[PDB]
Amino acid sequence: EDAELLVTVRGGRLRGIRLKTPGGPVSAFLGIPFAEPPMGPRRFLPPEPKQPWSGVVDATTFQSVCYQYVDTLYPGFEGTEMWNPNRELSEDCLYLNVWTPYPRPTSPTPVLVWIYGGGFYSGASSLDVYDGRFLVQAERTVLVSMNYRVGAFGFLALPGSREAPGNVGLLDQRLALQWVQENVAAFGGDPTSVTLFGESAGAASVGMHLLSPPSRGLFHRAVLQSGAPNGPWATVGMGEARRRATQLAHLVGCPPGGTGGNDTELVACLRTRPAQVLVNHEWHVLPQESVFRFSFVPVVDGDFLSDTPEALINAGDFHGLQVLVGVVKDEGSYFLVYGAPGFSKDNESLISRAEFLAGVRVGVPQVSDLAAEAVVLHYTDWLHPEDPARLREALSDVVGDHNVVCPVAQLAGRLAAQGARVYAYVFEHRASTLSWPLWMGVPHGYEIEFIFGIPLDPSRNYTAEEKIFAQRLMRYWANFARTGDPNEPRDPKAPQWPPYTAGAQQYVSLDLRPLEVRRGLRAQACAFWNRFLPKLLSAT
Amino acid sequence: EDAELLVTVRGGRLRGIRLKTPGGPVSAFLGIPFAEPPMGPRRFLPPEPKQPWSGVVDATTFQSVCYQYVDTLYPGFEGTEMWNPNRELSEDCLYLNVWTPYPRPTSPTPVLVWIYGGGFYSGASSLDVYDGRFLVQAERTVLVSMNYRVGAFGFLALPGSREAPGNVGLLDQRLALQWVQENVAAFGGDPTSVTLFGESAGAASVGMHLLSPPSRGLFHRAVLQSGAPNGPWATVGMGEARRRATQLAHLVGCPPGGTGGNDTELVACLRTRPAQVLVNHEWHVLPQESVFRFSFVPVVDGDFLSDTPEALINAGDFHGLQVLVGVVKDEGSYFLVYGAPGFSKDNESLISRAEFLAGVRVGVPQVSDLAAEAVVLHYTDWLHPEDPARLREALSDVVGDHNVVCPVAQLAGRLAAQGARVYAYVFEHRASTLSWPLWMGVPHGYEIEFIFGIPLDPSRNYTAEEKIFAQRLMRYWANFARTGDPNEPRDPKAPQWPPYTAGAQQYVSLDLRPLEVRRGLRAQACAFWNRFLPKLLSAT
Ligand SMILES: O=C(/C=N/O)NCCCN1CCC[C@H](CCNC(=O)/C=N/O)C1
Ligand SMILES: O=C(/C=N/O)NCCCN1CCC[C@H](CCNC(=O)/C=N/O)C1
Repeated sequence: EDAELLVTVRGGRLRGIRLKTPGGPVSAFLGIPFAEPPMGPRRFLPPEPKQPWSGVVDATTFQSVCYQYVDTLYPGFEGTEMWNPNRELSEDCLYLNVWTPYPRPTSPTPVLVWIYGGGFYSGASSLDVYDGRFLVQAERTVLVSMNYRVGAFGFLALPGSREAPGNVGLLDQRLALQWVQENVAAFGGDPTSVTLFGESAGAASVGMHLLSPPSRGLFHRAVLQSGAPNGPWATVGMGEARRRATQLAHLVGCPPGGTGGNDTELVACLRTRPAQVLVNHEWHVLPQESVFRFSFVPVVDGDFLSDTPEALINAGDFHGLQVLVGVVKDEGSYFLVYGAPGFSKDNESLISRAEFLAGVRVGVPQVSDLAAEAVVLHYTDWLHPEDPARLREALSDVVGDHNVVCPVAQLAGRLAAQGARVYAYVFEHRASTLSWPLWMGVPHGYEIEFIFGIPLDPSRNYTAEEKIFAQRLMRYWANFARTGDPNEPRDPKAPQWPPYTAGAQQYVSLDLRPLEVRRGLRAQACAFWNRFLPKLLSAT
Repeated sequence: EDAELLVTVRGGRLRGIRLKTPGGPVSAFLGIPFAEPPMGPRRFLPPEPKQPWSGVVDATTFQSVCYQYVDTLYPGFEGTEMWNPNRELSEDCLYLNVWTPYPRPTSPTPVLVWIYGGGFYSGASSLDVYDGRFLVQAERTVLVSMNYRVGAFGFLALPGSREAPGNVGLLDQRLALQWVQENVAAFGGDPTSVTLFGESAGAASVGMHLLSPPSRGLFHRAVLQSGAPNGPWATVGMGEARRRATQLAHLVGCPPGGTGGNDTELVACLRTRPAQVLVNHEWHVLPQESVFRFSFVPVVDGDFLSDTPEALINAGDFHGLQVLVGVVKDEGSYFLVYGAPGFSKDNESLISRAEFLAGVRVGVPQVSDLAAEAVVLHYTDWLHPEDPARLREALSDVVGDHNVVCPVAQLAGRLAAQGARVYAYVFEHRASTLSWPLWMGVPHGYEIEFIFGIPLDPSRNYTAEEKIFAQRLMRYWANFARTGDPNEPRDPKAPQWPPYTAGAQQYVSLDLRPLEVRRGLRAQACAFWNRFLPKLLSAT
């Protein structure tokens, strides 16, 4: 029996587990309940705090994954199945995990809180690439990661009603942040040095917590990897969220024809359906004809968000806030095999021009035909307008710029010019173990394994360069967690990472080569999306 | 007695003059009347052929310049006054000039026919930079240049009427071409090998002869330098030409206060006014403030042009036609000192972004606010959106591409893809004796002095390399006159000039360095003007 694997929190006592690392052990507390299981009549409702428990809750294993769609596009394929649930599904899923070094930190230590992505319809804290044992061992920090309700169970919204207010999946993350405020000290973690970091929808969640006052008091720094709240995929209007919710009810037989009708009989009917039935009809309510659109996302109800994320970013004071932000080199390549014609991970996806013009309508949905022409103009090399290899990478940029890179640069510039110290990066190393095809370059999501030190796992066939490279990135993230500056507070030998400003727009390239400063997060392409495209669609 | 300077033509006898070049003499016949003076009741009417004359018409000096506006922006400045009239103004101006080598060619020789530019409101064949004395000596060709009516006298149009049909200045050029068919043999020139070459509005004139069936039978090859018939300034609608003609009549007091204003009494009132009075109100016919918009241009009437130049180029077969087109490196810089805010030839024109925004409306007139913002999008470096030097060259490209480079590249593409062998160039040498400021680069029109071999004039301070460079250019132009191919037929040793195709889009840079092949006549920028902007203006 180790005295360090025993911890008492406000709810009760826990028994953790000792994880091994090629550089020393780590104490892990996997599966801590932080809310009452949102089951039965509590479905679609905001979370309630987990009531205290007698005895010693076992905290040696990941708990269940929240009910979610399982990707079946490429069965057996590692590149897709690494994001699928690796524990069984359940609505009883509101559990968080806490890693802490060995020996336990004696003085208060900075805390990193991870928020998984997955388009607000999937994801789990238990995925092998979110293993925090390597980041906690090498940098002596405290890492926390929670599970939040995805899909309809987390974001079905009948706005105005109290049976389904929406954004309850965001409140789940908030409750885990409130839990960290009250209990991370028991693990050696400093509740006054909390750094949120998430990827994709997780990064969009981090941004929505920057713009929600009740969440701002629970953390002090932010890291948004390949995502932002102002993206065209991360929010939905009240009327549209109502239309999608009523559609889901109809697809599962609600209301029982004919009874109606009001929001209180609809949610009551939805609460009687098995969870898998609700998931079986999730991709069945939206326009049905576009990659990158997710059915149940955060709604702008006026509650969690007083206004749209774009408005709150513009009219917001960000002094005293430090933000690390960045993207990958090829954000859109992995999304093109999910509907874009001519694309297939098992060939070269050398699309024709007809497929390119059709792929733009799928990558950029709900736009006028005139607006589609402007995208084709901006993204065509008119010296080689029919080269398949160039058309493939253009559509990869069309989708990458519209969904990730330009919503991120817009946010980053607006933050720096309004008081926030901002640092920017672009991940430009393709893992030597990557299972996706070569033409996808560095796809969306494949920087996470390096931020979490996964190359240090001796069972994985990573190179010596990637091992040293992962240690560099872990120091960048941890230094930003400790000081708010990814540069070491003393080392002048390592190249300097200059802050990102709305004018200079400086960022660094993260790869095996030393740091290199560059200007412009695709400045030309993003001027089309952020500046010109709204002016057109105003004049339909 | 030198019987060389004595030539008889179908109309009578002429006596010429011997001009000296550093490499030999040349026989010149300057001032040959090819039409009855279009004065009195013949003003605004199509030209009548010159009736035969008794005696020996003197042909040793240039005749009068057609009545035209005189540029007074920079008095005494070489850069502007080199294009101003250098003979007395008169409506008696329909005269042409013929240079021929000494000794006179015995076998038929190919002939170049020059059509001067000047926005259809100015220009004259007598300008020093159009001196054919060097092109004829060095290449043993026949050069012919005529005068045509400009301004209201050449292009005032009350369409459909008999008194002012319009395009009579283009008919003046046609008449000089029919005269070349009937009399060029007398000078040693082959009427079955005549190649038109013009610049700016002259280049647009050459193109309008390709698209007019009666003119097409009078020449075999075409050269268009920095101008094309499909430009936004080269033509005007039928109803707008009527509006401009009636406005000019009002400004000079026509019709008198109390009489009707039908077409036959309007022109009768215009014919009684002194020519200088019509010229003094030519620019008040456009109340709009805009660089590059000229008051009286060729009208699309159905007579000289059965449809618009853009329509005829699209539906035309050009097999058996050799074309040589090209532009200068900085087409629009010469015109920004003519109304663009913040621009002055005597400072650096480091304009502010406000001035760049205002200048776009003046360089691209008659476009919606939504269309101007698209131009600002395409032509702004968004990493340096306020750098004055970059904004200056941006506006220089905006104006140069909209008015010259893209209408030409559009024409060059449709020609090659429909039968015509096309060669393309970009003039990139700035004259060592150029008087315009350094920041204008190679302005519009400053390749002409090298095509005409003016650097060989011993009275000028050109460099030795410009002498050799001018000789090389004259060889290209004459070869294309003989062969239809600017490359020397007896030499694979020199760098080769590949044709211009609608796909490869190859051109060469003409400068002191040897030939260099490049691809794309500013293809990215021209896709905005030729492809997207019509789609934008169609949806209003
Ligand atoms: O990454 C992303 C999206 N980016 O946009 N993943 C989306 C996963 C796919 N999804 C949407 C497309 C439709 C599909 C359901 C089809 N399933 C069947 O069984 C059909 N039988 O006809 C679920
Ligand atoms: O090359 C180009 C075209 N670029 O578009 N030249 C344009 C010809 C110049 N023109 C501009 C507008 C009219 C103005 C006449 C005013 N003259 C006065 O004396 C007024 N006193 O109030 C001179």
